[PDB]
Amino acid sequence: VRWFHRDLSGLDAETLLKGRGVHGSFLARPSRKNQGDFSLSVRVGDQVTHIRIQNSGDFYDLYGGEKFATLTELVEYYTQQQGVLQDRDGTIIHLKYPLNCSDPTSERWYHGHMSGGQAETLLQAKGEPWTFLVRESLSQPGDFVLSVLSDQPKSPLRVTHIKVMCEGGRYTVGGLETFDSLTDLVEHFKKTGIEEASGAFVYLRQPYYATRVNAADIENRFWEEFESLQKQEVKNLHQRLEGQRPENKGKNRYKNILPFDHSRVILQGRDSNIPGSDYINANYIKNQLLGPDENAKTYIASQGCLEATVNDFWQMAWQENSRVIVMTTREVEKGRNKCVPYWPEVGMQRAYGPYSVTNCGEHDTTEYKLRTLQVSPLDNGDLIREIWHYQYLSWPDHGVPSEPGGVLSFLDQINQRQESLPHAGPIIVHCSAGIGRTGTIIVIDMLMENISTKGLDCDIDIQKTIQMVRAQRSGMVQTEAQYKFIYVAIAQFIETTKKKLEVL
Repeated sequence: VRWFHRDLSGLDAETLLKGRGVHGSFLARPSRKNQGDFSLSVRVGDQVTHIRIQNSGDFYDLYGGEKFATLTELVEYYTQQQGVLQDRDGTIIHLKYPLNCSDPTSERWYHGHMSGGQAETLLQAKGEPWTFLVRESLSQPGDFVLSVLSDQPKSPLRVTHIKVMCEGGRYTVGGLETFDSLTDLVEHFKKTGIEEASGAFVYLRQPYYATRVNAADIENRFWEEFESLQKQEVKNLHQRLEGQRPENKGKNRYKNILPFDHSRVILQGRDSNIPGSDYINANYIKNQLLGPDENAKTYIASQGCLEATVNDFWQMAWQENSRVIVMTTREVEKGRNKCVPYWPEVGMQRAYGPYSVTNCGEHDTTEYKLRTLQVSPLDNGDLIREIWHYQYLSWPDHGVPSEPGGVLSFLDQINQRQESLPHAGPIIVHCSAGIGRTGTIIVIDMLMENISTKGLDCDIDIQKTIQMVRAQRSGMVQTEAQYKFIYVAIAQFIETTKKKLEVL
């Protein structure tokens, strides 16, 4: 994903593509203060064309193309020539050579968001002289600061700071030498050593690394923290051949959004002699940051739900002994369909293949509805099993909820249900394509669990958790808005649990 450039104006791209790329060269870039917007900068001949890509929460949407799960998948699709990308006027565009850049966004020493105060605190606390760190300058954006721990008392150790100016593209701490990137500069001095404002000569021997991530509560007073995860979709580009059989064609709500082959749910009891018949657009998601000795809920993430897959859906639930179903969308929102129904109306009794499901009741909240379903295989109507349907109904068609309390109740309830049950299978979570809202919900739920199971003194790495689920299903958590949402929701959950009353 080295073709992804964080801070890069549209005009500055044409400049970069024209001075370092060739016909076919392309790079991806953000819009900056224009949420839900990304742009693809292709170099056609000697011109630089731009295609905006929108993402309101369910998937990346390209203008003059199709929908995808991740920018990396989008690129790969067109790069494989799998389709025809075109622009209003200048039709048929081609992608050939990524134009790479070095974004430190994921550097072990990059801490940007950090302030000089929490900088000196953290470095002196580790006490080892020559431990460096870089951060965003609050004084003047675009320019960062080199903060290193020296070996002179001032008692704790004196942390010397250094300014890194960004003279339009290139970088400079003040010397006559300039640098391509932030990493080029950091590597340079890491060996050279660097002279400070005084005469003093410091060394960048080791980057600062923390671990005690818990009372995140303070981060709640992201854009970068998000895109920092972006450069990582490379690792999770697993095979999805199975969802590509011409047969399963009508089993996919979105042509290019498919389940990974290693975690895809396999419909049991099927005719092996029918090409593609054990297929369903859905994956098993687990908290893989836990060991076998550890305990925790597990999930199945699925796409919306077609009239063609309604019965296949019910087979998944039955075979998995799944007792709880979570819907994160209304059947149709703002005009576009999101998920056909798969349940009879209150009191009614419909059959979906070798199964009978009856809607024994409906209960409402301002935010959502709960349908208490009863299901049993026709060939044995006395093997009745209880399945509770949770359908969230207040999510904004655009963006994310204003407050987290609504989704937290939803999740809390869902959890008590699962827990109260004797040997129940994984929880089924779905929406439209099954990657944004469902990704967001499953993560929020996993982070809610380790806090609940272990204490308030545990590790709460949101990023690592999000990167972990993305390994099991492409996309999981789409926009920066959900990213922040996970944070704000958890923080509220923390305070809640951390209530004053010492009932413990």
